[PDB]
Amino acid sequence: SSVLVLGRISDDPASHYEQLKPLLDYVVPRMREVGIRRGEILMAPDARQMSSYLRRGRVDWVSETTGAAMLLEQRGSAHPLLMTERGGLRDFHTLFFVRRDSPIHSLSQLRGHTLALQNASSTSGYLLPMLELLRNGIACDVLLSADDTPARGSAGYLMVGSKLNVAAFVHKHLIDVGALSNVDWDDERHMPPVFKRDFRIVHRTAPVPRAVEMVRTGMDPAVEQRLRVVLLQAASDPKAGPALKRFFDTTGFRPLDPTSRRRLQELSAGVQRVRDHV
Ligand SMILES: [Cl-]
Ligand SMILES: [Cl-]
Repeated sequence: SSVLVLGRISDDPASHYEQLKPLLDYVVPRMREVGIRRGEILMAPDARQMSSYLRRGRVDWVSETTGAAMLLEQRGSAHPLLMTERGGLRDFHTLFFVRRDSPIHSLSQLRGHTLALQNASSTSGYLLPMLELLRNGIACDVLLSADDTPARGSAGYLMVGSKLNVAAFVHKHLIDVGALSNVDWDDERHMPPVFKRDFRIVHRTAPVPRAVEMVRTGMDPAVEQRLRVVLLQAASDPKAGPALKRFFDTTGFRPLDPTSRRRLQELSAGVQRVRDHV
C-alpha cells in the first residue's frame, strides 16, 4: 500500500519478470503523490492463485488477456482499469486448425477427434475454444493422455501447456485439432512456419477485446485513479516506449466505455458458462 505490486498469471515467471519490471519502474515514481513509494512484481501460476493474491492484497495490478481477466473478476478479486491494445490490435479471436491432410473441415467434425488446448487460464487457447464447443453442442471430454480417446459422438481435449505445443502436437499427428489466437497464428515462436504450412484453419470464433488492465478489489480509489492516469499518459510518453514494448508490446490503453463493458460482460458470461459446464 506504500508498495504497488504488478503481476500476471504466468507459466514462465523467469521470462515474464522482464516484461513487467520496466513499466513498473516507469509507473512507481509517477505515483508518489498517492502514497506509492516502491514497486514489486508478483506473478502467479494460475487464475486461482492470482485471485487469492488479489483478494489478499498481495497483488495490486495485473495485465491479462480478457478471459483470464474475467476469471479474476468472477472470483470477486479484481475489476477493469483500462482496455489494453497489444501489437496494435485491440481484439483477437480463436482459430481452430488441423493438418491439411486431416479429414476435418469444420468445427462440427471435431466429434470423434482430439483437441489440443493450453491451460485453464488461457483465453484464446482454452476459454474461447471451449465456449465455442459449448455453443455448438459439441461435447468435449477431458482426455488423460495422448493414448486416451474420445467417446464416439464426442470430442476430447488434451492440455499441452504451451502455444508451441498446441502447434507441435497437431503437426506431429498426436492430436487432431489445435486452438490458438489469430495473433498467435502469425507469431513464429508459437506457430513455426515449418508447422504452419501443413495446417488449415477450420473455424474462427467471434473477436473479443484482447487484453485489459485489472486492479484488485479494494485498491485505494486514489491509487486506482492515478494508476489509470499514469498508464493513459504512458502510451504517448517517449520515456515509456521501451517499457511498453517489453510490456507484451502494449501499443495503447484506453478507458472503459459502454462497448468494452458490454463486450467484457458477454465474455464473462461465456467464461462463467465454461466454468459452470466443465
Ligand atoms: Cl490468450
Ligand atoms: Cl471494445
